[PDB]
Amino acid sequence: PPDLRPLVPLDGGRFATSDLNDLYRRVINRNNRLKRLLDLAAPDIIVRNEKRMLQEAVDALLDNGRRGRAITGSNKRPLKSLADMIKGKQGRFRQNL
Amino acid sequence: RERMGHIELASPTAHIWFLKSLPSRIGLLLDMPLRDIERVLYFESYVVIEGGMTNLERQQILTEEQYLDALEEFGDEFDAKMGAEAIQALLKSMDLEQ
Amino acid sequence: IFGDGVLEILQDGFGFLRSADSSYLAGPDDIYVSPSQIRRFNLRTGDTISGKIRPPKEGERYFALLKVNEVNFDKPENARNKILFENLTPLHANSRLRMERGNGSTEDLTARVLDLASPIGRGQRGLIVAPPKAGKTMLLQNIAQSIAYNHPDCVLMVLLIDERPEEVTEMQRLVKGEVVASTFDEPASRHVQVAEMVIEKAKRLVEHKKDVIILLDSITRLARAYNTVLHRPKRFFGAARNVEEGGSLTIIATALIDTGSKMDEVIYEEFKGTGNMELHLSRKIAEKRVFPAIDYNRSGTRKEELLTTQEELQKMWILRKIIHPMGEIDAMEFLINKLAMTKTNDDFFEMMK
Amino acid sequence: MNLTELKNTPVSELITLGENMGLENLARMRKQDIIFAILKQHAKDIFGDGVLEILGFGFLRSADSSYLAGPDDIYVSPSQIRRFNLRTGDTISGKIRPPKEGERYFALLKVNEVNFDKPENARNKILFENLTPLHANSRLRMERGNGSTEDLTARVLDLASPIGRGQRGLIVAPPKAGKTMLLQNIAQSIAYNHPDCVLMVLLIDERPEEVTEMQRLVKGEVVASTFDEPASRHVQVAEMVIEKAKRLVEHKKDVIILLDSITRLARAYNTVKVLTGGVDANALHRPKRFFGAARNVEEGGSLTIIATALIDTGSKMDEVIYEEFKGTGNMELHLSRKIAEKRVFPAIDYNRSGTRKEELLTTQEELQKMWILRKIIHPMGEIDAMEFLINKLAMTKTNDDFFEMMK
Amino acid sequence: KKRWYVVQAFSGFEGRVATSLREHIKLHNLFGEVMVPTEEKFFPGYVLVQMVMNDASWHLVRSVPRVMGFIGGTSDRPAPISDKEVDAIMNRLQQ
RNA sequence: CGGAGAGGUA
DNA sequence: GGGTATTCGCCGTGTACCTCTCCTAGCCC
DNA sequence: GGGCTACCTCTCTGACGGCGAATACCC
Repeated sequence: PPDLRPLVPLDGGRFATSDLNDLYRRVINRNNRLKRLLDLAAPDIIVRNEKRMLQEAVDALLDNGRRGRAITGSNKRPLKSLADMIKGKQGRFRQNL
Repeated sequence: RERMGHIELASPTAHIWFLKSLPSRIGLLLDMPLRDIERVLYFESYVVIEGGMTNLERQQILTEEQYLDALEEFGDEFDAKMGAEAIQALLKSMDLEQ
Repeated sequence: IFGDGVLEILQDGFGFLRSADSSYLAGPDDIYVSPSQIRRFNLRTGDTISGKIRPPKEGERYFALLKVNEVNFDKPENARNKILFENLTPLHANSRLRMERGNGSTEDLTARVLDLASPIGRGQRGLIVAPPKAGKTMLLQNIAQSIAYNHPDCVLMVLLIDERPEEVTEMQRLVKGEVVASTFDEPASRHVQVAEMVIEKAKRLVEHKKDVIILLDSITRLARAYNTVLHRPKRFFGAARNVEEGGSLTIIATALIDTGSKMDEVIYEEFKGTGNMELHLSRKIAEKRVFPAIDYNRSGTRKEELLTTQEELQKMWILRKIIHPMGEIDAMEFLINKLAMTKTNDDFFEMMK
Repeated sequence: MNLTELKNTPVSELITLGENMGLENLARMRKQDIIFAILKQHAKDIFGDGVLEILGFGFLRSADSSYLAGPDDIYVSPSQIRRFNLRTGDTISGKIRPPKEGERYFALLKVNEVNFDKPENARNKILFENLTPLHANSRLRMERGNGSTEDLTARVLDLASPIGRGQRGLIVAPPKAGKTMLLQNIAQSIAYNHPDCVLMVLLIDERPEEVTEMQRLVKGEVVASTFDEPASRHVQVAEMVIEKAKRLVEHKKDVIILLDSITRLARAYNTVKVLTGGVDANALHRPKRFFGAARNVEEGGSLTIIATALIDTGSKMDEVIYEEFKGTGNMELHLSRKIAEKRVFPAIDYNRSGTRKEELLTTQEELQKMWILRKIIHPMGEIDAMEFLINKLAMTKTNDDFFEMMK
Repeated sequence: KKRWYVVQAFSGFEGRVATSLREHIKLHNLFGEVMVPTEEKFFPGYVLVQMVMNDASWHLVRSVPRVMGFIGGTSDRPAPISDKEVDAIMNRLQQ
């Protein structure tokens, strides 16, 4: 739900968007690309990899950094997936429960 | 705050948790080692699905060349796929009681 | 399931097929047009699309177009190789569109005076200047009836924007043609949309070698619509042109003057220098119940030698040299008494010499 | 492989040529997309040309499209502009290449010809702002001499206001007077008498039927803009014309500009503190420089701009524009509406017509004969003088025989 | 005879990767043509290249900056596209 | 109504 | 047939409090 | 400078406590 992942209404036009909203944005980007790529009947060599790009996009959405190179933010900082908000010392259990 | 939404994916995908659970739930369920499961899901190899009357194995793993080579002598009942749909179809073809 | 309608491409990329009986109004049962089919056939706004449709599925609210069967009353193979309206070379009025009935009826007197004062041809761009309560309704019906009688092949479209509903039903049940209108019961947003659907449909027919004649009695009303929501109405007026490759577009509009508002005067003064035909009507002759109350001295047509012969132009010149010294009322009484002696204008020309 | 060559080819040959190359079916395609597709397949060298329009970058506009922004414009990098000191109006002709992946316009690799001349002659040149202006010295006679019936308009124009190189005149005429036929007779006489001069006809905010009529009637370049286009394009077209004209004069060329929308052009700048009539204080500054740009160069070349002013149009704005530009030029050719209503062509006001410093274009005996002719025409009325002039010029073919019989 | 392959970086860099690729070809003096599909956009970063698969060319296609390389079954050998699919994308490239 | 890093206190 | 011997990353990081900083601009247009 | 939408470079932050475990080494 959007209230559980809001933005940062700071003073200005820029927004330090949440890592989850950025991840959901990338998945929709990589999905609408694949949805259009199939109606055009593109070659398999493109559909095959683009599904892998979609595959590696959902994995970061669920649990980023576990498979391999963690999808970073701007330059260095990694992004918090859905697992990071429940796993660890900063999860809901050991920080809010 | 208390209602969600869904997203219709253009292609099925696997869950990273069950894929790398240590031990992998997907791995030991199909007797398939995790070493090649990563290549199948990430579109890097092939797996047999309902081979039929041929010299193949139920869950044998074969590369691109072996895919093309086997297609030359067997291209009627031969059926190999790659990605999450291949394993998803393999999951539905599996049986519990047997 | 078969359907039909005029295409209206939205800004987002897709479009719908409006209905003709609803005066091109957005309906709940409009046929959705996918952008893929628009790119396939290079469809634009105004293209008459008729083909197989299907009911909407779960999550849809419009009929999807599966396959188009006929485009602009023609095969798609003939509409794919066409010339755009923006590339057509305009020309002056060449073909003569005679308004005279020829039956010798008293209703033909309006058309006879119109031919002697302002001959109308294909591609003409004129204005019917007339104050309120001058006889614009009777003059318009005489023109529409004369066109359907003399030139039945021409496509007559009477677009009435911001008019009375009872007058719309009267005109639709009197003239022989298509009648699209948009009463004042709805805001100017629909007035602009209906006006665009007509000019787009007219341009497509001209591209298909058709002679479209539009009698728009709302150029003053349409100008107020754009001013509420002169660049747009001027392009709509200037769209009328005679195409050398084939077809023509004639737009006869009626301007309103002396309406008590100075805004209409500026609109009339600006559009005066655009067209090449002005048919002024006198209020004094109209209040005296003398129809048609046409100001012969104020009327005229530029480049009239391209629509009339040498002997016909000379007779009109001699007629004007005699009418001009006489007064407005005296000229009409002289003209009516001379045209009443015979039935056709040929006998009138023979007696003047 | 030239861009202008493929633009002149018909659509039928372009579709046939494209099908032989193995491409998309060119039936449902635009002509510009057809040429763009052929250039790509043929490049897998290409040459182009056009007038430069510097924005730091720029493009090469085409003359057949009235300098309109098209997809086939050649991109000009600012590095090449800074290297060769290129400005707006310089004709650039060199090798071009199709746009690569991620690009949308043709790029310029090497320039071959600058302003229809070698680049070594364009790198060293005197600017137009430094040329010394002068009066009209060379005589640009408008008389045909073939004894045609249409030559009477040119004969009266020569006796009323002789036109020379670098002349900046004004054609004052109310609407519905015969400005169209008068402009055609002038343009046809210039192309017939002086075919070496560069004739440019500018028609801003005019009817499309009139645009295609002038384009297929005069023997020269026709750059026009219909009323369907906003005032922004009217400003851009006017600037591209005056910039190209200045660059040609800098190369010692005789440029002739027949303007017919000086009033419409002023409305364009006024659209893009309000005085009497609705004219802005800084709106007439741009048409003022565009008009006064015409001048005679002593080093070589000239610039002639003949504009037609509109009066009695019912708008007070046009009257202020006309009254301000009246004291700007040095030649006024007034036309009378009363004579035009009598179907007496041409309807020229010979009384108010005239040219300052006319002795620099006519001989001593010719100036005296014109002076005596005016002293006989002045007492007579406007309509009576035209009927007298037409009946006397119709008896002979040349104006010399007319002056010989008056004495 | 030259075959077709896909030069693939992180999706999006189709534009500049080819301008440098063509220029890198003329410096090394095995490469036929690189095509750009687009509409009035599919393959958001996947470029088809007409070339032959050689050990020297394997490093050359990886030596161009701002690119990942070929994608296939393993990093050992790249995977071709198809024989009929090349004609399929060629048709849609024109039409 | 944030995320990392640095320093300090018990 | 399996019972140990490498190996390469894999999850185990005391509590609370205070101060301060850093935060994306890339490409042809 | 930027508008929809591209554009960086790095995998096998490195230790230890060890732990079941994929691979591998004999018993």
